[PDB]
Amino acid sequence: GGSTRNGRDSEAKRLGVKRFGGESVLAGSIIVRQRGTKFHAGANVGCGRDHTLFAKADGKVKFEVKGPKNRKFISIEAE
Amino acid sequence: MLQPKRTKFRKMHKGRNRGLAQGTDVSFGSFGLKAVGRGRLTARQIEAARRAMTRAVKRQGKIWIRVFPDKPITEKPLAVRMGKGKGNVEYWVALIQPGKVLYEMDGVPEELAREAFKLAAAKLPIKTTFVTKTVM
Amino acid sequence: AKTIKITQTRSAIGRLPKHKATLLGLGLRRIGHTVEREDTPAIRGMINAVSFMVKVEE
Amino acid sequence: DKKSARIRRATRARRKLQELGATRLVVHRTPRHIYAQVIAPNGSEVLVAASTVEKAIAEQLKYTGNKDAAAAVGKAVAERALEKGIKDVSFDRSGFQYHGRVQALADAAREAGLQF
Amino acid sequence: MFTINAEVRKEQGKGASRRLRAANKFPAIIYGGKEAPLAIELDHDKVMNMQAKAEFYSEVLTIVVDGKEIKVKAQDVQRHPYKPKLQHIDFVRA
RNA sequence: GCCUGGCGGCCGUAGCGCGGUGGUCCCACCUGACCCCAUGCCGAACUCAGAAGUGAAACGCCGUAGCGCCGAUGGUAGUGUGGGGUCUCCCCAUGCGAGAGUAGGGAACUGCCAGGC
RNA sequence: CCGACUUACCAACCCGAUGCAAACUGCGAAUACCGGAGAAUGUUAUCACGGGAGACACACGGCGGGUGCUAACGUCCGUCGUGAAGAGGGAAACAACCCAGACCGCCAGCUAAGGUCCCAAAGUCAUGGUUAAGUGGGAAACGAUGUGGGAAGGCCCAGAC
RNA sequence: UCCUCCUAAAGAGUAACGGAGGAGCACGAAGGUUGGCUAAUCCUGGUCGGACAUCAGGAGGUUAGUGCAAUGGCAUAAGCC
RNA sequence: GCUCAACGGAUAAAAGGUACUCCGGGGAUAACAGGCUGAUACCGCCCAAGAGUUCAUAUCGACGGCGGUGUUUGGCACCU
Repeated sequence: GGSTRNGRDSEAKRLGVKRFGGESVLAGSIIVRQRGTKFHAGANVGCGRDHTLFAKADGKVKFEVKGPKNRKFISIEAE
Repeated sequence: MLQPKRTKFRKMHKGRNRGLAQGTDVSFGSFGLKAVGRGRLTARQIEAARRAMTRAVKRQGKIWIRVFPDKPITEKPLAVRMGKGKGNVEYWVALIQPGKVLYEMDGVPEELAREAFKLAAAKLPIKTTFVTKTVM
Repeated sequence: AKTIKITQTRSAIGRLPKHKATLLGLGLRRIGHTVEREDTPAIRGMINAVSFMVKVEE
Repeated sequence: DKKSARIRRATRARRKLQELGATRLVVHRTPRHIYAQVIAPNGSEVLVAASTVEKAIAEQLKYTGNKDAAAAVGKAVAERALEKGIKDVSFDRSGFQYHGRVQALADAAREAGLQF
Repeated sequence: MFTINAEVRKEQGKGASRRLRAANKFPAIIYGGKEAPLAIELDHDKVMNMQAKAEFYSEVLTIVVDGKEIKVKAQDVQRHPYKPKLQHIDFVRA
């Protein structure tokens, strides 16, 4: 028969890279599709809707593993 | 025989054959038919070597088959052009790397095991060797 | 500080763009060109990046 | 386990107050006593504490772990908080309901001057 | 008795180990849990003949390095996948 | 110094199992419930008022490796660059170098406040 | 009969051992990518705006793959190199392979790949071996007292084959 | 035409008449908030309950569930009242 | 107010025949033949359960395996 169909996305991964000086609201990890690979806990709580993680203060990205579940968190720390 | 009862997916990619085999030791039996060289071992060749073994040992002792034909191989029919989808699944192979113990034997004398392994090796495409259980 | 001599010995024609840019960062132009470069782990890393072409007088 | 269920009830508001950087007035309630702790937003050091097991609070009360005892502990913790000079704390239920001794402690802190 | 004459390893790595196997010797390691492990190389044909002797694994062996006798025991053997030869042995101090 | 409670840090060298141990200090079960309140019935739970009783259960502490968990050294697989046999796969120089196993470790450590001895 | 075997054939669970997976992951590289700092080098190579384009039929080779038959000078992608649009030397002849990027002239020298008996420039070079088929100078399973090297193993001067 | 996975080479992207599946809606609650709660499965005693209806106890730990494909999620639950 | 679903949507509005044909092009693309490849075809060999009365190999040889030729049906679309 026939089985040749596919969808499209054009980004699916992080943009902030833990040295990245992201200001204001830059999407640190857009189209993660989900709050579980990365959580936002440094600059308050990101993860608005479609779980896009974004900065809330002008500063450097921070990647870290916290919690009892060994979950990965994106933080924003000041320069 | 030796086609799996179910598969998650009907067809696979062709792939490439790996470096070296896991399962190089003689584990269950006392003698083994180790593989020296790469290739794909068809289920029909596996069955033919098994029958040669079993009749050579006269259905005495116990024989282990350490490989299984879990990869479906598709072939296009005759006088059809390229494309138009992937071909129909025709037969099943096991990918063999050098060092893979293919068969195992116990409960027989060593020379009778060597004769049965030689008659199986005459049916297999790849070059094989006789190995014995070693303690480590 | 101490300086070393780096001489090109092979051509840069079929090489990778990273290899060509490493020769540009070294300062080598011709197939016999020699340069005097100050001794530094960065210069040594460029030599190790393209070491099949260069020849180093210490 | 009742303590584990209480921690599961408390955890959502505890992480929400941790993310806001809020100085938490937490309350612990037992059948015998009630405890109040104003804790700095880092969560590691306790700024102000007032407990029913403290003898100065416990001598004035007919029964420890009463609603009157909860009001006395809330008044005491708000008095020590305003003596320390800190204000604008956020109240943590710590898994309990806002009812009875917990509500009485928070109402006494609000009356004595700790604003939420 | 099972005495093996062994030499210490000047260089470790896959290239050095393959150079040993090209020079018909093979690497080995000794560890005891009380002191630092010692990396050695062995004469492959001699240690092969001691493999073919079937009492190699049961009893206590004697490795001589620099004239020093070390009482060991064979823990595991890494064998070549499709040739008789062997690549690596680890010895536990007995 | 010891024990207990609360909030953390760190998240299996942190847990589970087995055995022992603690009591109107503290905490749990426990007494009663019209009343502050609740059960799509349930004073199970949530609450409130607390004369007695026991720590039995839970919880805390200690011991035990049985299971989880961590885990070298050495080797192997892979691979960047250059070179070479190649019919479909490898080899050499050099750089990086696992995973699984092995020896072994391991019955957490620590900060603030409060209470009793 | 409130049943004293659970079968000399098997479809489930668990335990111990053994593999396999593009659409499996309790693990996990090398590289690549993103950002920051620093030196040296590069005719600011980089970015923005504006004037003028062409091009949107690609090919082969290496690596990683789908498809095909792990077929095709096949087809479709990623990536690099070359040709396209690059002569010169080599592979006999040879777009794409190897070496190397031609401003012009020289009856000057040194080298790369590749070679050095004659065609045809340069070793009938030096030392140590191997092969006797013209292997070199096409081809597998499999077969054979071809002939070198190495580590061992039986019988044997109480007489081994 | 749109969505999900693989191909796809551990950033993004990436083709084929490649391998598999779905969508052209639904919901005024199936949205918001507050308060509360935790599954699949297995072993047992009892009304047609029989192997599976409903209780009670134990084991287990997310093997469930998500309005609907697949993937990534989810206990502080985004799952249930 | 769109199955403008050929979903960046030619128009509100549209199916066929041509062996009677015609033009502009293409070896960018098919038919014949050549080329590459050899799945298929044809030929040969390896193992030997057998049958051949006993006996594998006088003759044939299952289950399987490895090649050769260009040689059928094909694949590709390199030449025209």
